[PDB]
Amino acid sequence: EVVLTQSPGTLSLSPGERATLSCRASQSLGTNYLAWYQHKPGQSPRLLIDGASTRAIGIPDRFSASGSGTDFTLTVSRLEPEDFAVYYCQHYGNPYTFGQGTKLEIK
Amino acid sequence: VTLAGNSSLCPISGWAIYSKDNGIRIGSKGDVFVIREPFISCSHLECRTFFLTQGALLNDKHSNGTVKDRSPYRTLMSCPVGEAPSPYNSRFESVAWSASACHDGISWLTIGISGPDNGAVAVLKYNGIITDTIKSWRNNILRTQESECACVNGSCFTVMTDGPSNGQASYKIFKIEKGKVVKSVEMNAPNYHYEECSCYPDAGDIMCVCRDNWHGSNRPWVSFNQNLEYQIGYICSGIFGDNPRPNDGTGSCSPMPSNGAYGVKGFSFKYGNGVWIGRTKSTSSRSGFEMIWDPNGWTETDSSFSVKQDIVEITDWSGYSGSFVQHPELTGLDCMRPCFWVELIRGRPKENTIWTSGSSISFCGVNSDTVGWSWPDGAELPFTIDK
Amino acid sequence: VTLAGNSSLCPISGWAIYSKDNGIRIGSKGDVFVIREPFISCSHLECRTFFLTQGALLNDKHSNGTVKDRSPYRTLMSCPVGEAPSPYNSRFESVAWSASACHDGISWLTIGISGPDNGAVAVLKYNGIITDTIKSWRNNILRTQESECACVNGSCFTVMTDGPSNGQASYKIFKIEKGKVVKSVEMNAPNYHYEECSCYPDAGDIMCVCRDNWHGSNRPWVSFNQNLEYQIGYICSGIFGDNPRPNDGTGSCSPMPSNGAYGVKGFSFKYGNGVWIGRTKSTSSRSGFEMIWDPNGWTETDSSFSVKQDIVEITDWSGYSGSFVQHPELTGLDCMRPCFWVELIRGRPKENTIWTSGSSISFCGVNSDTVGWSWPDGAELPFTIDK
Amino acid sequence: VTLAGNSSLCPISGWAIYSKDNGIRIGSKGDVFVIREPFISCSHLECRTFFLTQGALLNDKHSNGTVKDRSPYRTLMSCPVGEAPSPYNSRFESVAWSASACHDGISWLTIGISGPDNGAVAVLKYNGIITDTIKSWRNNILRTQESECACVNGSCFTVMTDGPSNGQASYKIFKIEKGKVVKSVEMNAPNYHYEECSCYPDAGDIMCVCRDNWHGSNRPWVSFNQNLEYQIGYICSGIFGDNPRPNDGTGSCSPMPSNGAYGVKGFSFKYGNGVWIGRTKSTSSRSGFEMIWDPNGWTETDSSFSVKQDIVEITDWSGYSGSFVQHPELTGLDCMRPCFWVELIRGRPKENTIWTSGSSISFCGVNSDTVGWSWPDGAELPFTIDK
Amino acid sequence: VTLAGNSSLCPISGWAIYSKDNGIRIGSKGDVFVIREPFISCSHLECRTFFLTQGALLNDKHSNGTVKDRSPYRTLMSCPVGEAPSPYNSRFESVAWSASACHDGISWLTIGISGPDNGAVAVLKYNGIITDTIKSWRNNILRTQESECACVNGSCFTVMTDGPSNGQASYKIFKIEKGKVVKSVEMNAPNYHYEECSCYPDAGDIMCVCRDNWHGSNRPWVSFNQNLEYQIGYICSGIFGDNPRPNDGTGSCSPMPSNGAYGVKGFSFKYGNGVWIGRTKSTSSRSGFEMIWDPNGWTETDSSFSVKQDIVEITDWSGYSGSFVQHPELTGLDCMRPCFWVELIRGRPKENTIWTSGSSISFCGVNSDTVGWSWPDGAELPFTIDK
Amino acid sequence: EVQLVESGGGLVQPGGSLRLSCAASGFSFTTYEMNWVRQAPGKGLEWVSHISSRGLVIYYADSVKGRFTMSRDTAKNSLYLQMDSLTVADTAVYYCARHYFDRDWGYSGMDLWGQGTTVTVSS
Amino acid sequence: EVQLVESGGGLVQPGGSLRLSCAASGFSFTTYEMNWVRQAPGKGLEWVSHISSRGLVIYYADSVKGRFTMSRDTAKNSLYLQMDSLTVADTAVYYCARHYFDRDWGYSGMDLWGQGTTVTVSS
Ligand SMILES: *[C@@H]1O[C@H](CO)[C@@H](O)[C@H](O)[C@H]1NC(C)=O
Ligand SMILES: *[C@@H]1O[C@H](CO)[C@@H](O)[C@H](O)[C@H]1NC(C)=O
Ligand SMILES: *[C@@H]1O[C@H](CO)[C@@H](O)[C@H](O)[C@H]1NC(C)=O
Ligand SMILES: *[C@@H]1O[C@H](CO)[C@@H](O)[C@H](O)[C@H]1NC(C)=O
Ligand SMILES: *[C@@H]1O[C@H](CO)[C@@H](O)[C@H](O)[C@H]1NC(C)=O
Ligand SMILES: *[C@@H]1O[C@H](CO)[C@@H](O)[C@H](O)[C@H]1NC(C)=O
Ligand SMILES: *[C@@H]1O[C@H](CO)[C@@H](O)[C@H](O)[C@H]1NC(C)=O
Ligand SMILES: *[C@@H]1O[C@H](CO)[C@@H](O)[C@H](O)[C@H]1NC(C)=O
Ligand SMILES: [Ca+2]
Ligand SMILES: [Ca+2]
Ligand SMILES: [Ca+2]
Ligand SMILES: [Ca+2]
Ligand SMILES: [Ca+2]
Ligand SMILES: [Ca+2]
Repeated sequence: EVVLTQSPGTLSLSPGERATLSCRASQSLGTNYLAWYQHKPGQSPRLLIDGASTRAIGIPDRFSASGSGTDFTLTVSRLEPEDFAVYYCQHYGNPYTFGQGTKLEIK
Repeated sequence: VTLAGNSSLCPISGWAIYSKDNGIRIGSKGDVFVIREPFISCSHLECRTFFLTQGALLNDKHSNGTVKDRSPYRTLMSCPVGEAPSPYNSRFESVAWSASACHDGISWLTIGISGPDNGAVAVLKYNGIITDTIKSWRNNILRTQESECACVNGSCFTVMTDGPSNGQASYKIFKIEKGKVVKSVEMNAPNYHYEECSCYPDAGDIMCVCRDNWHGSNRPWVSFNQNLEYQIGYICSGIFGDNPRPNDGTGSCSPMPSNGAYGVKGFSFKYGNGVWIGRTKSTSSRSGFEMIWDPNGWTETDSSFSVKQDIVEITDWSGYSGSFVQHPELTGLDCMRPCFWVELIRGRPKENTIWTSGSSISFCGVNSDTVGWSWPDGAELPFTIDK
Repeated sequence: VTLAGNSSLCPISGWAIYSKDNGIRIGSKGDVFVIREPFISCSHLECRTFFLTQGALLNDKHSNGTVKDRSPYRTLMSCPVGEAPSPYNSRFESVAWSASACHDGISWLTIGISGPDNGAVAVLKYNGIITDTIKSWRNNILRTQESECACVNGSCFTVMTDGPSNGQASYKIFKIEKGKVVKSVEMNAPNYHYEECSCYPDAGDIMCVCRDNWHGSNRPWVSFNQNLEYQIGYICSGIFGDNPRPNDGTGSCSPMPSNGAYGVKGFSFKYGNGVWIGRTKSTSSRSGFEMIWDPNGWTETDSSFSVKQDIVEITDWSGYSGSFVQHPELTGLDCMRPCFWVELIRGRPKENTIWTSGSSISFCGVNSDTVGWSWPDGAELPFTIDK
Repeated sequence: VTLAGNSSLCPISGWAIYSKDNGIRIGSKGDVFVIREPFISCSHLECRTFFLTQGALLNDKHSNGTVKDRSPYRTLMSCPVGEAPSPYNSRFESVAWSASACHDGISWLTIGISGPDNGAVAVLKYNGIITDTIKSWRNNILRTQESECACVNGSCFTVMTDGPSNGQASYKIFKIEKGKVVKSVEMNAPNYHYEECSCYPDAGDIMCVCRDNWHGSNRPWVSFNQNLEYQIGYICSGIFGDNPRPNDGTGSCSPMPSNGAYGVKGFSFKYGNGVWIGRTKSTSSRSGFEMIWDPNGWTETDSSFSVKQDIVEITDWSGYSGSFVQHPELTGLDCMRPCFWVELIRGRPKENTIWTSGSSISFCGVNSDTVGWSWPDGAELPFTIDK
Repeated sequence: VTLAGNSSLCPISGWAIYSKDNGIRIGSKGDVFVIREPFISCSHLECRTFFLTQGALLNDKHSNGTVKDRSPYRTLMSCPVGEAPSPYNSRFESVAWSASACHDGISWLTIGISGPDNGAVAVLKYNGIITDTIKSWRNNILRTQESECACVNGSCFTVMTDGPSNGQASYKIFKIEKGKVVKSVEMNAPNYHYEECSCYPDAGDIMCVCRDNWHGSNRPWVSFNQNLEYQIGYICSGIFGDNPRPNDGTGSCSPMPSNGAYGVKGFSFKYGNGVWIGRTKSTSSRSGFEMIWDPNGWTETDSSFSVKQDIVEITDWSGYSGSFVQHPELTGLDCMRPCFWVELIRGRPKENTIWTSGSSISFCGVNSDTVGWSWPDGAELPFTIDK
Repeated sequence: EVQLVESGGGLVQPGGSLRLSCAASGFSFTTYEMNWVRQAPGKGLEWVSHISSRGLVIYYADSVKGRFTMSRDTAKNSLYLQMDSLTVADTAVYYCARHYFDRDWGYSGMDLWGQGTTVTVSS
Repeated sequence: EVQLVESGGGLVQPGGSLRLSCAASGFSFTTYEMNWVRQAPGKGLEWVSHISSRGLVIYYADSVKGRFTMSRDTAKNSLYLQMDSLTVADTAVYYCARHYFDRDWGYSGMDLWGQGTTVTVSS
């Protein structure tokens, strides 16, 4: 089994600076199959990053992601009032797990 | 009269560029299909480019989400080589999301797979008339070469796969005469994986170099005669041809497990104990392309080669590649000429567009002087529809 | 090489997809006609798709209000099968708002009806040369098959209608040889209604399955020989083929009155006492399509069938359908191969657009394994011109 | 090989519509030429539409001010009949602002006039090869038929004009064999005016009905044999064919002066003493079109006819019209079939656009039943480029 | 049927316009290639226009910066003469940024140069099949005619250059038979410069008039027989043909150094001691075009000519020009007909656009009466993409 | 124009049974793989089960294995989930999600979701 | 472009006669069906008569049957209505309307109208 640990349990910032969220894999992942989801309360989750490096269709240029091996990073250069939600990292290769999430709220 | 196949591959030293369609550069303004998986197959009079359209034109709203391979709108068409695929100069061949096609010297044989994943059916057309069908025997995704099938002596041969894409599957060789499947055997290849084979005739036999998508970073091959009596193995050259692949080192004749559990369709030509390996320049992504000549790379596990020729640069996108031949009844020579094509994928997964498509370039092997350069796709992305 | 026609229909177990043009998906950006009522007719060398253009291109301001069937701008054209109808790859055939066409083995015969409602005239062209004309004999809307006519032995046969669309009309069978109408009889069919017949040859005779637009939710048929000596009736099968139709129950050999006073053009193939019924999946709207095999559905009224094959899903739009055959001089076989096409209407009367158009798919019957799927139109509406 | 030569015209009763291209309706979105002065000429295998492009596409900024007839950018092209003239389906013929073309049964003869007004030169091409040139002999605007020339027995005949457009000019008849002008005579026709003749063969002689642009509201004619031995006169029917013209009354066989000092290209067919007159419906503007049958209108000056057939409504624009024939080696019949075409001008001088163009319709005479209707242009103006 | 070419040039007095494509006027709205350096080569059945595309369409964002001559996206294509080059009517020939092509009476020979500047390789295709390659022998920019090569008796001859563009280079004559280079000699021409030769056959020998890009404002020529036994020199007329050039004065048979260190591709026809000189009207820029007939201009320095014919006016842009011939097996004559084409460059280096392109006009020499006019490009710049 | 609508959630006592139904529109199940994802109140998303486009159920979560049953009806385009022997830890909100297996590039990632249905257990 | 214009309206005494004329432009009567619709002051629209594109008069209203006569001239593109023995209940405003019979889908519905002419009866 492979557990994904998102280092910031909660993260508070102001509307307009860089936000870096991170996931650490317990075991290296030979599959490059790791995705990022944005979950706003009262709404269905939305796919932001697929393949750990590529924005989905319709996701703005504001988000970006990168990573290698066990380290994965999601960066928002300029936050917005609607950019505050819970962020999940998912490994959809074997074994199938989600991360625990991280909440972004206005400071 | 049908094509005999008794001739051996011609002696080569290098590859001279044959065609370039500039499909995506033209498709910015013109009405050009969103295609993928092109391949070139030659008759006894001409050579044509076969492609699998997405059912939509390029830079259009119906090209949104064309990264997907299986849809009821994909069709197999063909245009003359070196021309951009447009609805106004393309010939419709079959309805398919997986296909192959070849010419026996009399009429075109077209194989087109369509249908649900657990019930896909291959529809065999000969001269545009449906002649036979092959139904999936494992009720998994049935798939075929994506390149030309091989006729020797009026009989075209093809290889199909049905089963898991990350494990042991079922592999069949089909012998087709005038659209009828006259003979077929199921290969007994445990611990092997064959996908998207690129087959060529050589000395009256057929040679296929396929893609190992399960646990191999080198390429498997299968050779058989007209009785479908086959031999299996892997290319022992330490210059791995698959992608992703490890760095060059000591190679192996069994599958290479390291960094091997995916791949890309490729090819290779066997010259005695040597091999002409066509592979991407980067070991992690489909960028670049080169042709390697390992004089002992079919049976020796060294990592030392003799000649490189550059086709695209590590900075430019590449994609699938495959092999075709020009029969002596076309070229007029006394030997079968080896050629190959490369697909240059632009769009998603890697780029921030809504579509994915690919143009193509093709080279033919010559015994005279040649040069290595970079012939990239040249399209400037994103397009208008992405804004 | 005039067709022999003494051959009988081939034995079949299913239908394999033959073509798909993706006209409306391509026509979003490309220059593709606003067509409707396509049909496929095969010569002894090729098969062509005939369509009735509206005189305008798709996604253009002249496609405004193209729900109307009769205008002085409609023309009959033809393109090779499986290709989108565009002005750059289509051949002009006739000026018509109602048409049919077929090939006798030497030259194409084209029938095209145009003119006022009370004076429409059918212009018969043979090899592109006007040879004869037929004028309306009941000074009501004169109309013809909208599918291929049938030649047996060098003589093509067609059925035309003239009279009320909600009552008794006048029905004529025409025997045409090289563009001349050599013989015609007027059918004595009281309490019957025939519109938009789909005729095929079988064992030297002609068999037409038509649309009852007055009082029949099942389909009427007429069979005749080369002397125009005819028989009339209805398809007894309790599996009704018209649309709108009631739910399946006990059927009739005479008009079925319940929920029957409209229809859609369809077809059926007679195999002894059985029948292959092609019908939409929904009983109220033109959505879906399936092929039913009732082993005793030509004479028995049971409601019980043997095989279904799915063509389109009840959630996807469908439209007219018709039957064509591939003669043994084309396929090389010894039987007449039954095939069929379906029209997939997109646009008004049920979508919120300014235009209506239709693409097509076509299937051919085979004796090998086949699969049922859904091959829908796939167009994303509304277009730009609707905004 | 050679064509016609003894065949008189066919007995006829009406006209059945042959073709309709819908050029301007299609050209709103598609890439269609800005043409004018189309004409139809038939070979022994097909019929083609020849047109004079303005060098620009329709609904484009280069179509600004295309009301002008003489520019160095006009070219003569041809497309198959009934198809919209586009750069992707048209064949280039000659560089010309005045042209005519016809087929001798072996190869196409093309005449194209270009150059300055006082030095225009006609370039005669045969099978695409320049064979001869004719230079202006009065150093005024040299002009030719704008319709097909006539071959009888391998020799094509044409009529050219050079001189004032409001006074006495110079008229020449040319006999051309395989691109060489083998004989020519200059007509001695004082007080006559011939422009834009429409010539057809009849019983081994040639008959031309031309346009009187100086002082005549009826039409002049010239008939000659293969020796260029000619006769001249006017059509003495009281049903005037020119436009503008007075109201119908007592006609005459000498130039009709009243309201006659302009015109439009037209035609007429001589049947003994009768005549089939093709003329616009309005006497002041080019609106409408009808075919009149005056059983004694070639020699008697009455104003009473026998039959009218309506072609276009008086509320719809029309334009030039001309006559072509289908030789017995094309139709297979035993007599020469008379046909005609009409040009439907849309744009300036009468609509508030920047361009002028014209589509075409064409009819062929038959001995069976026919109907009169209106087949107008159908284009919705103004276009986008006019806004 | 191979062209024996024992024939001498036909007697002529002027030039009659043959074709005009209106590529840039049409390409404003239509999908027309960004081409440059067109040329016309005739087979024994037709004449085709060969052009070097930039890989992009006109009025598109990929036409940005198409002033550059060498890129991996340029390809050699061909369309029928007089038609605008579009992806929907063009035939792909080779991948090249420098090219030439000609027809031996059996199949087309195509030469296409591509690759890096210090390693460019010419790929020789015969009937679409790669037959031979020629590699750069000075590792400088290898370049060829940009016009048709010349076959006499089944052997096509071409001239290639490799070396400095402002100094002494290396000049080779190649004799090619069915795609194989059977013989080649390297010209010993010190203090000479040959670029972009325009060669024509005359009395069984080959005559090439080239461009001196180093120190000559007149044009050099080389004549050789089938043994590649050559003669070299310059044109001695005081009517200089290069551009830029000095004013007309006393000329020289050795390089004219004054104002001569650049040039433009041109041509000339030798008639005994006379010469037909085709040159631009302005001595400083590529504007205008005229044909000069100097009855003693091949051997005498005088600046006095006999006839001028105007092609384009000094206010309209012109560009490259070259010569082609129509063999007696095409025209049917007993002599070799001289023709020529002119390229009309629009866009940068002298207009404020992002692209450069060129349309073409072509003339053929006749012995009858002709006229001089101006047939300019006619395009209205800048386009939409420049805004 | 593609839609997935879950239904079936409600209040059920411990140890009971329930069955959800996700109706899909605009696409066919014979091409895309489907998933059941649950979010407990106060916890993150959890992957319950994953079924192929070939009809093979690839994945069950460890906690629910042996108790839940996932099935589908392709002729109806419906995805089902039978829960049996429900416990108090099964209180959550359930989503039916859709992703794709590409023959060349591989798996894709859950692209399309519904709002989901709440399943709660009391007493 | 397409236009319908009525004419002929006026003050007429009871028991008189009148005849309206609707001139149409941009389309031909040989393809579309035409209608006379009247609106009384204080009442809704009423369908007076309906004529085919074949020249057959399909419908008359019950009140006007036997008194009104509807005809057309296709060469002129004109639609006519002769009213005879007018009563006080015939005071209304009249429209000529146009609809279509599609060979496949059927009747269409009155798409194009004019402003109409007022017919009033006094004393
Ligand atoms: C692409 O698809 C998404 C829906 O999946 C849609 O939101 C977007 O509008 C589309 N974009 C284009 C360019 O059509
Ligand atoms: C090749 O084909 C011919 C004709 O079918 C046949 O006679 C011959 O045996 C074939 N060659 C082999 C080795 O099978
Ligand atoms: C369609 O035609 C109508 C007239 O019925 C016009 O009002 C409408 O604006 C036109 N629409 C378009 C999109 O061309
Ligand atoms: C069959 O064809 C020939 C030629 O058309 C004709 O003579 C004969 O009457 C036909 N036979 C039948 C069965 O009518
Ligand atoms: C037409 O040309 C005139 C100048 O002759 C120009 O002012 C006008 O803007 C042009 N119109 C268009 C649409 O180009
Ligand atoms: C008609 O053609 C023949 C050649 O076939 C030729 O000899 C003759 O001069 C021509 N003219 C006539 C009708 O005499
Ligand atoms: C043309 O190219 C330049 C870069 O050389 C770029 O800045 C500009 O945006 C391009 N312009 C157009 C119109 O594409
Ligand atoms: C012409 O070609 C022939 C071969 O066909 C060759 O032998 C001959 O030498 C060539 N011409 C001359 C006169 O050299
Ligand atoms: Ca691998
Ligand atoms: Ca080695
Ligand atoms: Ca019915
Ligand atoms: Ca009379
Ligand atoms: Ca110079
Ligand atoms: Ca001189």
